[PDB]
Amino acid sequence: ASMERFLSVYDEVQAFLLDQLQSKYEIDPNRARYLRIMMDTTCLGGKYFRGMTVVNVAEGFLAVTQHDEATKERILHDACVGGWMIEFLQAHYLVEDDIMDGSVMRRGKPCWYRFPGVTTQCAINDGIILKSWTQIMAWHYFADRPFLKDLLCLFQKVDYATAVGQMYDVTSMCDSNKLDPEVAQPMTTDFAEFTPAIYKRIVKYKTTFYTYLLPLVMGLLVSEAAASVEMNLVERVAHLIGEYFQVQDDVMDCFTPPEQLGKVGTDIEDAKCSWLAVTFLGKANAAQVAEFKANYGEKDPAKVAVVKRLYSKANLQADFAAYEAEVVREVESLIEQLKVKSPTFAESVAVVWEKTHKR
Amino acid sequence: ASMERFLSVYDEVQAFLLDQLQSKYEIDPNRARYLRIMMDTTCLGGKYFRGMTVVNVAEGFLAVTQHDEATKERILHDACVGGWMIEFLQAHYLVEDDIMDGSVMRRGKPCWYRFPGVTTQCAINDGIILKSWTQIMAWHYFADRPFLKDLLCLFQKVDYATAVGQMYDVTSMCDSNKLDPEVAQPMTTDFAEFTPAIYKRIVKYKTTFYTYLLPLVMGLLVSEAAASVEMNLVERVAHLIGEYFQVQDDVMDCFTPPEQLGKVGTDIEDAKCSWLAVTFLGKANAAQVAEFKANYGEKDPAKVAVVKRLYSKANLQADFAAYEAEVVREVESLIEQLKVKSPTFAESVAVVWEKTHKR
Ligand SMILES: [Zn+2]
Ligand SMILES: [Zn+2]
Ligand SMILES: [Zn+2]
Ligand SMILES: [Zn+2]
Repeated sequence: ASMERFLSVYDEVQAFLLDQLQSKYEIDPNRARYLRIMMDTTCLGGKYFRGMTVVNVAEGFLAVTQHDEATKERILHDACVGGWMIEFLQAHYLVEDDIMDGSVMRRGKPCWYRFPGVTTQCAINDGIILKSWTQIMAWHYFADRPFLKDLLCLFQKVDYATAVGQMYDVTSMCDSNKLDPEVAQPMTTDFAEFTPAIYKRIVKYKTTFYTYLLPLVMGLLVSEAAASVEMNLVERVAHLIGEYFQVQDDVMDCFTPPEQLGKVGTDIEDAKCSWLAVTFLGKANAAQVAEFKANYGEKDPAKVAVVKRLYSKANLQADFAAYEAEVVREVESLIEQLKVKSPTFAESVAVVWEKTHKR
Repeated sequence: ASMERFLSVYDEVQAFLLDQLQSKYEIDPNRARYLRIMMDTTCLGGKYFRGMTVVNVAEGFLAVTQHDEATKERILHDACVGGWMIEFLQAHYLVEDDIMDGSVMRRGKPCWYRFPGVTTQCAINDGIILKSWTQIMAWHYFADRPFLKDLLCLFQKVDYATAVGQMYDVTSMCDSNKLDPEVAQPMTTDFAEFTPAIYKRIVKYKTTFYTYLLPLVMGLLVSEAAASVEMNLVERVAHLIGEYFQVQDDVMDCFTPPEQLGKVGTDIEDAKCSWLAVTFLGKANAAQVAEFKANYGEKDPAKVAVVKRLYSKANLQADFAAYEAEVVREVESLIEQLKVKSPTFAESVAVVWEKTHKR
């Protein structure tokens, strides 16, 4: 099974990385144990959606391409290693973002930096190591692969887009004209930058490149199948599915219970440019806008409750259903376009969409 | 002149990175200005020793190798770009280490995260971007170069060694047998791990790979001159010069005035495994060891003054002069060995040593 193979490769990559630290980096057993626990705590426990997408894409191509059995195993092992590069990249982001945001919980457990024997002093460097491990994996497992350069160059571009998206995300509540390293950043009072286009820019860079584009293209690269798809369609369909995925997450941060969500949602307190805030501002009357301005971006629970009450009374379920119906049309249109060059890849995209649409 | 060329390339790399953010990453002018100021503040103001080493190594080879003028300019431009990759890598380290350590000053100015309009929330991601910029430079400027893969693989290995060295450094005051993510880390009471071999391990990984090995090998790679030197000698001479460089820094942290140093030294308060602490423990009597244990790793200025008094009374200048005389013998021995295959490269190493020995 796909999952069973994916998790087995985790054991092999972990053993490789820790054994190399022993043989080449003069690590002592206690520090190797610290790093093993750090890797398990930060990389495991999620659904592995991103990593599994590489595996699923590669499985789609194996079903229709002639290969020796040893080659089928090599491609699947490459898809698992590539999937783990993305999961470790995500682990790097989550560790650093939780420190950046002062987050309390992640995957129902404390954020890594909050573990007693970790602290921010270690955790920032642990997050750096998680990303360095992605490059050590690539150079070791893909040393002789024809796709090595394309995969490293794609991974680098996606990682950079993600860091730019993090900048767009954490500065989304400030007025662009007031950004200045020398001056403490006040929260916007006009919310003029809470628009659908600005929100789409945040999401495109902060989430879509590493969550959808990267696993899909990595699946194509380990399959030596990129010159079989129209890359502009892959980009357009990744950015559409990714935006939809983030809109679902934005809704959950506010309305999904803390136990089911795994963390207490703070987008309102943090004054984030969320789908709820943008969509609310896209339909509110003057009085509702004024009430939103007087309560948004404050830690005070009474003001948070006012914002949640404005969202609930604003019937945002109607806007969400209208957005969803539109995304369904556009995603189906793009899947259809993907069938011209590759019905196999289009089917993999259909599965990725189905898995996103239902969660 | 070498410096004039190096700084001119900074302008070109900066323009390239910011223009690409505009044309490909949908950046707005205010965020591009934030990032320009972040790049200038974190990358400029130092001596550019690491970056200049790549340039100097490449200049050494140009003096003895036949090339068209356009090729000489291309090699020098490649050496400057490669030098800037190392300076930006250092900038990434300094930004994250200052956050990790809660440092106040850097290069006589506040640490980046302390700027009013930055904050840790942005600065951790700014440090990530600085390292991502090193990869964007490499893929853009060296796209068609024969040395691209060797340079990227070397850079990745050095960066990973550095992050491992940071882990060794920040955990150097804890007992290895007590490292555990679940348990808050107490400072050692026995100081059994304050040994010359353990100190050499910290320094080798945290400093020597990125400060000496990387600039020397990058100089060889942009010169297409690696298969002209014995790589085991380059590694041995980089780790010797690097260790000497770090011992000088350790002495300065304690005895160099805060104004000349640029920051208030805190190695004693931080209980760092410094050359002074290891060397002191290598010659102290039982009473002196007991006094050191009762005062080391405490923020209290009276206890700090006791440790400084123990160091001053311990005549560590004698140990330093004996260490220096030994390093002089060994570095000269390695330079001599380097002349068998390349008198040109040995001369570049002699210059690197001279520049380290005098500062
Ligand atoms: Zn965040
Ligand atoms: Zn969220
Ligand atoms: Zn440090
Ligand atoms: Zn120091």
